[PDB]
Amino acid sequence: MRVLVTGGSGYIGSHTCVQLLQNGHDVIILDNLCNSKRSVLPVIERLGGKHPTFVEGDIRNEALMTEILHDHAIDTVIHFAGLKAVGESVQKPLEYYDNNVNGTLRLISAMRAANVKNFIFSSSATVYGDNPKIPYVESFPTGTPQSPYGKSKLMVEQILTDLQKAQPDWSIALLRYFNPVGAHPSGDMGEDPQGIPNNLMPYIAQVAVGRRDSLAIFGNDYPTEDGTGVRDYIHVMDLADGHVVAMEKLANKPGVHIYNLGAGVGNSVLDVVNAFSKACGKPVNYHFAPRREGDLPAYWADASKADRELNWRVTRTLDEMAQDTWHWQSRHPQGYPD
Amino acid sequence: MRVLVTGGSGYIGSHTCVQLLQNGHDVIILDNLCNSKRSVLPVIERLGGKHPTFVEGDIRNEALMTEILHDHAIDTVIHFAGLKAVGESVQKPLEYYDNNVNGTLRLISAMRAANVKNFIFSSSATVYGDNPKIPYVESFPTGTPQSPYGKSKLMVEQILTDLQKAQPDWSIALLRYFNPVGAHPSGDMGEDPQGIPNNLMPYIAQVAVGRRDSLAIFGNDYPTEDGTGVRDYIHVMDLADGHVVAMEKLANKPGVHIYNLGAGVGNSVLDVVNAFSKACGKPVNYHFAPRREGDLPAYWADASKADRELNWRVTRTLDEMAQDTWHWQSRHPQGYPD
Ligand SMILES: NC(=O)c1ccc[n+]([C@@H]2O[C@H](COP(=O)([O-])OP(=O)(O)OC[C@H]3O[C@@H](n4cnc5c(N)ncnc54)[C@H](O)[C@@H]3O)[C@@H](O)[C@H]2O)c1
Ligand SMILES: NC(=O)c1ccc[n+]([C@@H]2O[C@H](COP(=O)([O-])OP(=O)(O)OC[C@H]3O[C@@H](n4cnc5c(N)ncnc54)[C@H](O)[C@@H]3O)[C@@H](O)[C@H]2O)c1
Ligand SMILES: O=c1ccn([C@@H]2O[C@H](COP(=O)(O)OP(=O)(O)O[C@H]3O[C@H](CO)[C@@H](O)[C@H](O)[C@H]3O)[C@@H](O)[C@H]2O)c(=O)[nH]1
Ligand SMILES: O=c1ccn([C@@H]2O[C@H](COP(=O)(O)OP(=O)(O)O[C@H]3O[C@H](CO)[C@@H](O)[C@H](O)[C@H]3O)[C@@H](O)[C@H]2O)c(=O)[nH]1
Ligand code: NA
Ligand code: NA
Ligand code: NA
Ligand code: NA
Repeated sequence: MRVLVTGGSGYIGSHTCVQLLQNGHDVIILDNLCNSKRSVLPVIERLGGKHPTFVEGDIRNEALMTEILHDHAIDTVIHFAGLKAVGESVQKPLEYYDNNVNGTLRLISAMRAANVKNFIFSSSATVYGDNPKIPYVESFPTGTPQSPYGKSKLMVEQILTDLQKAQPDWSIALLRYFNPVGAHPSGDMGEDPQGIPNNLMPYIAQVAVGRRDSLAIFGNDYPTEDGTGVRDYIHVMDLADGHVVAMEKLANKPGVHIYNLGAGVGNSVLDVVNAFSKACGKPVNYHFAPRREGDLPAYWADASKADRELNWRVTRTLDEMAQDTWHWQSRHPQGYPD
Repeated sequence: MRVLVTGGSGYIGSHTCVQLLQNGHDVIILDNLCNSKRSVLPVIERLGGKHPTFVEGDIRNEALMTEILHDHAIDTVIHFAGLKAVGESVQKPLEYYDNNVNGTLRLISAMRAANVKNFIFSSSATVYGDNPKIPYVESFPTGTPQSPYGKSKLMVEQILTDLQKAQPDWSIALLRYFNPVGAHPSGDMGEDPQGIPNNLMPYIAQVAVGRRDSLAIFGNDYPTEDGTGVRDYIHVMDLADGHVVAMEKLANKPGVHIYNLGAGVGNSVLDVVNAFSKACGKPVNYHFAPRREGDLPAYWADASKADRELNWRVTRTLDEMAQDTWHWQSRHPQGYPD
């Protein structure tokens, strides 16, 4: 199929593009480069074994989106583009609602214009809000996210749902991601955050590579087995694969197809640290700090639906997530070149 | 004060502009004329007794908004502009989210740019969602509106709230309107819907003026005293006054000030019909029809907070709402001239 991958040069998109090309699809990447570098492009093609077309531009540019869509005869759109720094979203809400809410709106408006009706959206478990019932299941009603980032994702799912209702021939997948980690097994592609990483895995990796002193473990008094926060970590390669399958199986299948994408099991902060210490061959330095504002104690996905419906399930393990991350971090300490 | 009134030439905005000018404020109206006519301008000035500046343009045009804001040294913004046809919103969701959500976002983004930090938003009781507890009170958590229109209003309240949190010097009023009806006592200004009116009052008025056959009463089996739907009708002049007071008292008062604007009492469909039959001097023709999709049986506002805090309460009665509407309808059967 002909697919437009917005945010295609970012973390999850890059890996998804590789898997897409491996499957022989024709890939067009659209990215504004606010959080990625052109240097990843050659890696995508090399690892993907096929050339992906790249377009530098913004999802907020409806006219350009429409043109791309038509120019490349796109059949389906995978939308990863947007802003995702939780804390920053609290400090700069407008930028979040603009890039995520208006950004998606401009893109689907362009799709309508170009007669494109297959869409895949990067959603998040954050949409469940403060749900005491865990694991989270697609049948649960959504809750109220506590950050502008979380809210923006829920708002987009609602807009997409209403759109599908009004244009019933559309096929829209709402893919609720849990906690993406890991890197391509080659060690030549991975997450390349700029500045202080907000997520656990990259933070740990930077401590291990010798850039940072100690990992601050936010809270050790949660009601969990070890007192640290529990999450559902999912290898970016499994996530990528899920996207290819969802795209292939849902294209032209009318409806709003919601699926949680996670491993279906929880791991604590210590579990992650331990796996990384093991991967890197040295104990990762860490200390206990106060709870981070807005953090829930524990949650993970119920991924039965995706298994059942798409025959998709994770295959990489926690150790692999850690190992692949270290291999990338270690082979490319400065990330992608400028 | 210097105030920009978006949607200023529409129903509620026109009446609010008249009251604002009467109070000696400097008014700049911004409207795209998608649902109003330039012909109202002269009426505003005449009844307001002062000239309001008019700018034809769209809230979605951030660059233009910023310019206006600066050019006119605006101190506060009253935002009435947007789309409000409930049923149409279901059929055309994107236009609703674009005009309302992105539309407001562009406007407050322009405000940030121009250093304007006092805002008044036209919200709605729809934000309470399906709340069994009536009357509705500002302290109730919001629910989930069932139309793209309702959702768009709730989304904007959330974006505004987050913005205020990030820029704490802002004063933002979330004015939750109930069911606006009535017309300026002069009979020379009022609601001028194009095509089939969606609301009860104008529909009744058109039946009475001889344009329509019979009023279809949507449902007669609700759990209400007479079986018909119950709402909180509020005279547009009282609404207008509430806006002037809110603007005057809340300007430069940091916070998100939420107030329900209603009469605090409920009236059934039959109650309204009866009042109009009385006003127009002939029995209004009507029949019973099935319930209209998405309609709640009964709700009204708890307006104690606005009374307490702003010393504001309604003063016009149901009969006046009916009479003023008939006077306008009757004096200007073709509405505002082309
Ligand atoms: N990584 C996670 O932990 C996490 C979990 C839940 C959801 N998500 C979502 O998945 C998507 C991918 O996340 P990621 O980790 O790959 O992040 P990322 O930052 O690596 O990828 C986002 C890409 O979007 C591009 N972009 C941003 N705004 C744009 C705009 N307006 N126009 C065009 N391009 C734009 C960026 O330059 C970047 O390459 C995002 O929507 C994110 O919110 C990720
Ligand atoms: N009338 C009601 O029953 C009701 C109840 C709840 C909330 N509201 C809200 O109050 C506000 C005023 O409603 P109203 O009855 O006066 O409606 P209205 O249609 O008479 O007024 C809206 C005005 O906005 C202008 N407009 C629309 N989109 C615009 C855009 N993108 N840029 C610039 N101008 C634009 C229209 O041309 C119109 O003059 C709206 O936000 C509406 O949703 C009204
Ligand atoms: O330096 C750090 C970073 C994280 N943590 C803890 O590690 C866990 C994971 O934190 P983090 O990696 O920041 O991810 P989450 O806060 O769970 O959020 C991720 O996963 C969500 C869905 O589960 C998405 O909404 C977000 O976009 C994505 O950042 C939590 O218990 C954190 O308290 C630490 O203790 N120290
Ligand atoms: O032809 C008609 C029109 C209305 N009704 C009934 O009259 C009542 C009022 O209906 P309507 O005038 O359409 O207003 P609402 O549906 O209550 O909605 C108005 O008030 C809401 C807040 O209370 C706002 O969200 C909306 O923008 C605004 O249109 C309801 O019981 C309707 O079923 C009829 O029976 N026949
Ligand atoms: Na802040
Ligand atoms: Na670098
Ligand atoms: Na429809
Ligand atoms: Na007319």
